[PDB]
Amino acid sequence: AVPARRTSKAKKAKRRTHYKLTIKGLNACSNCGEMKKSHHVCPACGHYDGKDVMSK
Amino acid sequence: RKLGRTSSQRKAMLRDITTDLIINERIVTTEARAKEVRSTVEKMITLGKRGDLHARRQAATFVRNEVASVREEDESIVVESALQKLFNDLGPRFAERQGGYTRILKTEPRRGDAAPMVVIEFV
Amino acid sequence: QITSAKATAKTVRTSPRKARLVIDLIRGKSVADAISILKFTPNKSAGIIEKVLMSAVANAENNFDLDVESLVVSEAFVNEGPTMKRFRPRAKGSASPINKRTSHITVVVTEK
Amino acid sequence: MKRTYQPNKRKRQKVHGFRKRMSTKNGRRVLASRRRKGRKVISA
RNA sequence: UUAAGUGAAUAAGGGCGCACGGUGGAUGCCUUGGCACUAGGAGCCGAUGAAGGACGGGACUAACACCGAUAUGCUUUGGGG
RNA sequence: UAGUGAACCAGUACCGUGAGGGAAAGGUGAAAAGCACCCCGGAAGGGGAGUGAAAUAGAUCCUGAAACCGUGUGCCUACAA
RNA sequence: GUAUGAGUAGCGAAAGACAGGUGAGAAUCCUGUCCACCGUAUGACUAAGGUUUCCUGGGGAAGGCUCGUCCGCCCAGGGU
Ligand SMILES: [Zn+2]
Repeated sequence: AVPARRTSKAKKAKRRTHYKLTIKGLNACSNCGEMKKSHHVCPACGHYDGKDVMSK
Repeated sequence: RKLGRTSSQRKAMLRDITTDLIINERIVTTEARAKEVRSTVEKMITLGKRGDLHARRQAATFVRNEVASVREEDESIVVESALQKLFNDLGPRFAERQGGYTRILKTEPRRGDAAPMVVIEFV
Repeated sequence: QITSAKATAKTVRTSPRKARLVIDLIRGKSVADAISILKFTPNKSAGIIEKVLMSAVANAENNFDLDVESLVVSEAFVNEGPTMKRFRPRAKGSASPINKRTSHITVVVTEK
Repeated sequence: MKRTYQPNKRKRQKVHGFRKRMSTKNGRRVLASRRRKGRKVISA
């Protein structure tokens, strides 16, 4: 159909309380202590389970 | 199963990716393609343990014919053809290994599409 | 004696609603953790506020401050830049406009 | 689905040219009417 | 300790007041252009080729202006330093 | 947004095969003295240091209202038509 | 001039995958390999019509319905 009215400034914001970006698990490494993702290959470290994996 | 595309296109996809790793042993792709390549590669190394004619004449499905891989000469130009590599190298590598010939590692999302990406290796 | 160096980036070619999403996640935190926070979000507005914070850190080093490990992101803005305006040929003869928007982004880095 | 403005080079100048606005007393009205505004292209 | 009764405080978000910013060019001031007239001049140009134009000329040259193979100009008479 | 349609390279750009129809667009400072040099970044863009009486006069450049978009905070708000 | 609709509808019929380049940055540029589509045509030559889009070397503010180191786009030479 066609919207009947202008929605006010209040119901702009009362929708958008579920329009967020959130960040999931951030572990710290072993070889550098740097904040990186759980279960993921540590990119700057190049290690995972203490192994030169991304090498080659 | 995991539907990805139409019917015959999945056969094309998995013959593409699983005739790779026979040649290179590393592959960088997405997540779900790696799981289908898990299953199909490990089903096509157990034929590399047998060495019969049925080992060859069931490898006529998931092997691209004219595909080379050379680290080889004596005084010649002599060419392994990526199925010979199964029946001469990868068989005797995992002659004593049971199932589970692969690794899947979780690196990064792709820049273009935020598709998370994945490394496959063997040992 | 002054703290809290500034850094801006004007008329960045990104939409101003979407870049307010990321700056939800930075206000009030330490500097050394928020960069790691920024490096994992997969957005176009990720790889810009990185450059804004790194220029703010370089300002605080080479002009006034010390103590990079003791810096707090205290303020961060998103404002609207000027908008380009173009059209698109829509069916049955007529046409409907298309906005293209730009934003201004500032981040202030106090010590504590 | 043929649409109209299908050009030639002959027909533009043997309808809308110069000589076929000099060979009347109405083409001269056209030319001396455009020269009042002083437009660049007097005719095609 | 039991039982009956009384009940504050916090906000995922929002409203009002204040304070500071960003887009956007109203308004204040201004004039390089117009409008309406006054007094005087002048009221035609053209086969000796008109009005209006096309193409070319500069050290570099896209455009405007000026000029015309003697082409960003030539001769002479007066002014001026 | 007045005054010629036109103070700006205008009967131009643009539209119709054609006769024809026809816009928008003025303002740094007294003087360009229009930011040497350093710093982050591929650049754009900014922060110092300078020019200037004034840079929130930095070339979209005098003053800079309203709708509209944000940041921070004094008070209120989850039995309410 | 700016909102609401709303970060919604849409992104204009098709088959791609890997390795190695270059690069601040890569699904989208280059190279290789195999796979796939048309094949009285999605192949070759020409008449109008368009009017420099053609070739060589550089560039990424805008155009490209995303990206873009690339282009029928921009800069500079040069070919009929
Ligand atoms: Zn690590």
